[PDB]
Amino acid sequence: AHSIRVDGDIILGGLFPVHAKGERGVPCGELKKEKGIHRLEAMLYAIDQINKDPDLLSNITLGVRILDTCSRDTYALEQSLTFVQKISGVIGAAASSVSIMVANILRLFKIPQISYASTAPELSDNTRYDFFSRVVPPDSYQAQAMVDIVTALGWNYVSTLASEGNYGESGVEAFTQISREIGGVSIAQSQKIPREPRPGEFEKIIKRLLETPNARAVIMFANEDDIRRILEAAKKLNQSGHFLWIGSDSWGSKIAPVYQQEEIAEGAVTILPKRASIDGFDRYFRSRTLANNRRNVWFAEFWEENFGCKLKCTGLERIARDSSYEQEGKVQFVIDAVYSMAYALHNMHKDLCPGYIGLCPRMSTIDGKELLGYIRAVNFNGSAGTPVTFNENGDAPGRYDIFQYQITNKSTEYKVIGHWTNQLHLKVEDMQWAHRTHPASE
Amino acid sequence: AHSIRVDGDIILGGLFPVHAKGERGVPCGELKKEKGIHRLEAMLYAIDQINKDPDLLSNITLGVRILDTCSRDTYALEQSLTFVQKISGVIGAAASSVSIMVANILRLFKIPQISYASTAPELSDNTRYDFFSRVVPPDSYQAQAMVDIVTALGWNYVSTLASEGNYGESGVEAFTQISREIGGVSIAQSQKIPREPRPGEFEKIIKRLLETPNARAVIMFANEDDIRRILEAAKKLNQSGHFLWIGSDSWGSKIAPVYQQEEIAEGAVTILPKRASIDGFDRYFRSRTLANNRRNVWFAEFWEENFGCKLKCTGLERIARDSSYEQEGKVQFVIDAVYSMAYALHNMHKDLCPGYIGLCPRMSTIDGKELLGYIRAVNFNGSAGTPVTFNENGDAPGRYDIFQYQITNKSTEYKVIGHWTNQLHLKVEDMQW
Ligand SMILES: *[C@@H]1O[C@H](CO)[C@@H](O)[C@H](O)[C@H]1NC(C)=O
Ligand SMILES: *[C@@H]1O[C@H](CO)[C@@H](O)[C@H](O)[C@H]1NC(C)=O
Ligand SMILES: N[C@@H](CCP(=O)(O)O)C(=O)O
Ligand SMILES: N[C@@H](CCP(=O)(O)O)C(=O)O
Repeated sequence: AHSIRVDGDIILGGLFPVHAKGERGVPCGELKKEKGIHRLEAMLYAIDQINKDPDLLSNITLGVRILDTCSRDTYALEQSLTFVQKISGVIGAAASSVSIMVANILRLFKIPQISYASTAPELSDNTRYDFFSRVVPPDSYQAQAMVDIVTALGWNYVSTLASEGNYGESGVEAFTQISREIGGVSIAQSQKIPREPRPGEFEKIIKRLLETPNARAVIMFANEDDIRRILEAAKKLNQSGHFLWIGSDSWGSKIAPVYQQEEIAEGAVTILPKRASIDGFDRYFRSRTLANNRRNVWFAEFWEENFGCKLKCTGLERIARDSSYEQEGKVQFVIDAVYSMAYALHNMHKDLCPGYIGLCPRMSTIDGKELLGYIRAVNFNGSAGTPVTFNENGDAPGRYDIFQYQITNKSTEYKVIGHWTNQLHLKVEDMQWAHRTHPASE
Repeated sequence: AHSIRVDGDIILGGLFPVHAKGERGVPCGELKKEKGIHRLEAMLYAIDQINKDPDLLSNITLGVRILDTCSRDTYALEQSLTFVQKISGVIGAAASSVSIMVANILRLFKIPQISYASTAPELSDNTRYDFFSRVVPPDSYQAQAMVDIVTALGWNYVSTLASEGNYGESGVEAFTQISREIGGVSIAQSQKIPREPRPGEFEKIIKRLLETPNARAVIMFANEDDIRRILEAAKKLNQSGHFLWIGSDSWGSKIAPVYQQEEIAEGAVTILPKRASIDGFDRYFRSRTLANNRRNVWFAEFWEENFGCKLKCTGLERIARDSSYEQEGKVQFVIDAVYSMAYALHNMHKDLCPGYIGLCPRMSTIDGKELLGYIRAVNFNGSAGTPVTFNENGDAPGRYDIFQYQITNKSTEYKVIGHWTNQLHLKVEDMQW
């Protein structure tokens, strides 16, 4: 079976992009190490810590039903059909278009949903997505953050690039609407990366962006696989230093789009929601091996991809020791999403079963509308010490960290250059730039 | 029951916007006479004709299951779940955003879909919507036709108006893409009508269009209810001779957006896919009464809306005789969608059942992938006499009729001023201002 299934008292659903979308038609392709495995194992980590915890859900064990989405909303729709036939809540998904398609069918069967990565403004709708919630802020605030950064840098002439789907198109739309409403920020052109990219499509996009030579700055709402190929095409056409990249949360502080393409990505300003690196997950993930992690059905494929061998592999390899490892940026949000579900179940248990230590007969079948009420009313400190809470729409506060990709001597890092919390707090003095030429006649 | 269920050998699904979307938290609202009932009854008419026909599907009766979409895609998704868990094929829907959501769930259970009104270019994609087909052409040709009409009339400065959803936004996007490449057409502003509009919204939209008074021409990709309220606000602010209206297929030759607002809609150039009025349906629909049409569950509500009475109503009222009636513009496409399904089942019957006059043991279960091939390869003269065919993508050819709303003395009509078949053919001599 191509699924992770662990039995418990209350079973929680899981949607993760373990594999990236295949090239042209093919549903599933290459494995996602950071975006897939790191986040998937973070849910398993959280559940293990909750079941261990004597205070949170005493004498109660959470179940597991993790399914692969293959970076496709169409593929995730038929996978989400297995949730409805027992599943009490769903953690996920990653991409907004994927979360939207699943939320359309979960609301009819009244199953609460908490996402860890989906940021599309449409998901804030309390009528169309009444059972949807998220521990990440909507793109309404991220677009405003990117407007402020562009204003501070004085780049009044910008181009926009987006991946086909809700996140890319409506994220850029949010940036465009703010530009038209207030300020002197003007948009040169809006390009869209197709969902099924043709051979040589990425080379054509770069050439299309060169049709406005004055527009050096590019606002980018694209997935990590698209960013890598955009930067690859920019290197292929010798456009080093020309484009000034502005990346959203899908870019973040990720190693995937910049791997082996460090020089072309220099000086790129990136956005990511307020998060911290969790030491607890790092200790757990490093201890995971081929021998002890049979629970993860995709871990064998991960082993082959992480160390670069065929199952050639000794089995005595260790993560972070034999290969490069850094915790994925949204690992915190996966853990905080599971805890938000757990605390809500704990709070519902206190009202329905006031005496019994464990699952009582009154809490035999979990009501979807009732559980959702406890999710929205929950208030606790997360896995990083940061408070986790939901508003009237079921969204997280608009809090962001701003990074810049910098190269010094030989080392590369995403240096924290500022943060956006209701208003901008950018340090221009700490920003570094690469050396440049395209003449204009307009 | 809130649906029409007629049992047969092969059951066909139907999705029709009987009611419009509600105002507040309400899902279903006002009953649409033309867009809803006329088209719904056209499917029932088509099925009645096929069952009567001794040549097409001999000794085989087609069943039907028609559901209400209530103009909402989220409501239509709930209804479309009753088709799955037997349905061999689904006919519908009208709106593109509705058809898209339905096509997402039908492909998983391999149920072929033929639409009569949905024109969004996204639906042409063979990877995303592999089981979707349509007897109407995509908006990519309709947007090009609009650019040609705008260029020929000498309207270099234009404004765009779109209803929230796949049809409005992608229809305007396609227009903008062609206008961005060409030099003869330039866009002043792009307005978007909200899906859930607040009070006083339509008057604000008109005021925003008046911010650029040189842009008199307005290209509209809006639904029946949205066009009406746009024209209502324009009449309210006395903007009669100022605006020049360009209407898409959702405007067409319909009377619903222009009812009691004839003066404001004068000289409006509208487009519609090539169609003809069918005499066979008109004879059928005029004979439909409260007494004989118990089949249609919404017909009692339609009767109150059509004649303006309460069940006040005598029952002796007659359609066309007592109330103003004209066949809806897309009635042909509904009928041709059913015949496309019928001929495909007829051609599959010939290959699977050698010489049987009826269902053979091999025709026990209808394979969706196999039926899809017979739908795409179908070739027949339709209900209007015009040929019905599908291409590699599953689309009809980009053939359109161009109309203009003209007023003479007291009479009002949508006069044919030209047609678009890959190239523009506009008759300037038949236009009035
Ligand atoms: C936990 O639950 C089990 C089974 O219901 C029961 O036997 C046990 O006594 C419980 N333990 C505690 C500490 O309440
Ligand atoms: C129609 O089908 C029925 C039942 O299978 C059969 O009895 C009858 O002979 C058929 N009619 C003709 C004209 O073949
Ligand atoms: N907000 C993004 C997901 C961020 P990721 O690429 O998973 O790191 C989306 O909704 O598509
Ligand atoms: N082409 C339109 C439908 C036209 P109608 O308003 O049903 O007459 C759409 O795709 O939404």
